[PDB]
Amino acid sequence: VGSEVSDKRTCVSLTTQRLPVSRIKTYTITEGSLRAVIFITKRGLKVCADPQATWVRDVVRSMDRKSNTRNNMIQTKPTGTQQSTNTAVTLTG
Repeated sequence: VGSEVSDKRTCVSLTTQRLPVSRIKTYTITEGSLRAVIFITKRGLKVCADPQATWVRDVVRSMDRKSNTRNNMIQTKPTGTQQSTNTAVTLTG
């Protein structure tokens, strides 16, 4: 139950899995050697896709709208550590 890691970078391959935008959350397109479109799903699963795909470009257009303001609508704020009080309870014996 799992795949190979340490080798990959961001995803596995380029596309090969026409994911429904409805399931996709946000995306990230690169311009560097990568020059690939990254698709992030609500499941936190991010994949890569070729921007040469028309369907992709079409979804990319919507993706922006799908996550136009949403991006802001979501601002996961992580935490460091927490505090607590001391305890004291002994068991008979």
